[PDB]
Amino acid sequence: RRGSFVEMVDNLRGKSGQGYYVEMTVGSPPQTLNILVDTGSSNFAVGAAPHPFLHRYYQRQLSSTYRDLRKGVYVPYTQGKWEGELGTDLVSIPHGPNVTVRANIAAITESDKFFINGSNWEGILGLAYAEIARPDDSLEPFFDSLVKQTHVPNLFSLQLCGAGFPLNQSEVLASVGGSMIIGGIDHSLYTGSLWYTPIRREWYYEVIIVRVEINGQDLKMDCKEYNYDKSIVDSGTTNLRLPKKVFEAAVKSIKAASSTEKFPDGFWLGEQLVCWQAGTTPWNIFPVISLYLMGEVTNQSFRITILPQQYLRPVEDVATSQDDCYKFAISQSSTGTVMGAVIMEGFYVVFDRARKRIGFAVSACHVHDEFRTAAVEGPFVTLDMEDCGYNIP
Amino acid sequence: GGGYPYFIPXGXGEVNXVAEX
Repeated sequence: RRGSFVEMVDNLRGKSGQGYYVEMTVGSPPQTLNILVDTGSSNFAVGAAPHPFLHRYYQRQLSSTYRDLRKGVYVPYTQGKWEGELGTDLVSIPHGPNVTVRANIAAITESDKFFINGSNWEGILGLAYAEIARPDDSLEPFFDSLVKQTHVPNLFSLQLCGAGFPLNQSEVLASVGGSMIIGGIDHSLYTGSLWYTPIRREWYYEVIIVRVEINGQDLKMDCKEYNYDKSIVDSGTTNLRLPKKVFEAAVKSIKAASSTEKFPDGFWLGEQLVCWQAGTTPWNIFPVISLYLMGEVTNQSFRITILPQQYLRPVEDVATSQDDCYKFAISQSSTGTVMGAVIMEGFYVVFDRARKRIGFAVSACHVHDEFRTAAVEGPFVTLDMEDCGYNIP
Repeated sequence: GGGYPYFIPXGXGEVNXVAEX
C-alpha cells in the first residue's frame, strides 16, 4: 500500500461523547489497538494491564522491540487520569502513512475515570507539543517522532463527522466517524476556502478569539474574556467550553434568541436532556454562533459559524425511539476556551504545524438542514487583536 | 398533562482530554 490520502479518509470511528479513535499497531509482532485522537495533550499512552472497561491491552512481554525506559509517568486531564511505565516501541497506523516509527509509549497500569465503559478505544494519541507532555518536555511526542524519522510532512488534518457519518442500517445508533489525514490536506473533506489563524504558542494548539456573535449579535465582552487564560482547539474534548463569564453571557443570549427562558436551568447546565418528537426538533428557533479568529495578516480576522445541530448533541438510549433527545453541549470552564467536537464537527481543521497555523473550512460532512449551513467567512477588518491574548499579569 | 418538549435527567457523556504544566 502507498499511504496515499485516499487510504486515510474515514479512518476514525467513535461513539458520541466518547472521542474519536484511529486504529494503530504497536510492537513486534504488531498488536492492534484503537487509540483516541487528542489534539489537547501530548502523550501517547495505551492500556497495558487488565481493566473492566478494556477489551484488550498492550502486552509488552509479547513484543521483541519493546524497550523499557525505567521511568514512571502520571498524566491528569480535565477529566480522568492515569499512570504508567515509559518505554519505546515500533508503532504503525494501518490507515495512515505507510511507515513504522519508534515512539515513546506510556504503558498504562492504573487509571481513574479515563477509560469509558463500552467505548472501543484502549489508548490515547496526544498530538500537541512537547511543552505539555508529562513528565516533561523531554518526552518527544508521537507526531514529532513521526516527522523526524520519516518524510511525512509536518501537518495533519481532522474531519470529525459526528452524526454526519455514513452508517449501515444495522450499526449502533450513537456511532460517529471521520478522517485524520496525516501529512497533508484532502480536498474531498471540505468545501469553499480554508482560512487560517496563527498558532499563538506551541504547547496546546492555542489560538486567539477576537469576537463572538450569537444570532449575528456581538456578545460585547472585552475580547480578553474569550481567551482567559487560553483558547485551544481540542479533538479530545466533547463540548464548546467557555470561561464562566462568557458562558453566562452565551446562555443569556441563546435563551433570548430562541425564547427558551423557561427551559429549566438544569438543561443549560447539562444536567437534563431536552426531548422532542422524532423529526420535529425546531432547529430554526436556535441561533447560529460565530467565533471570529485572528487571521494571518495585520488587522484581519475571519469567522467560523456553527449551527444548533453542532451544539445540541443527540443522546441515544435515554427515551423511546419515538423521541429525539439532546444535551446542551456548551459548558463552563475555569481553564479557558476549549473548541471541542461542538466546534470541530462543523469544519475540516488543518493543524499546519510547519506554518504555525490552524486552518478551518466548511466540512463536507457537517450536520445541517435545508435553511442553514455551518460557515467560514472573511476577511474582516479587526483592530487590536493582539490585545485579545491573555498574559500572566 | 404531558407534552413536548419535555426534560429528563442525564448528561455527562463527555471526554475532556491534559491539565496545564
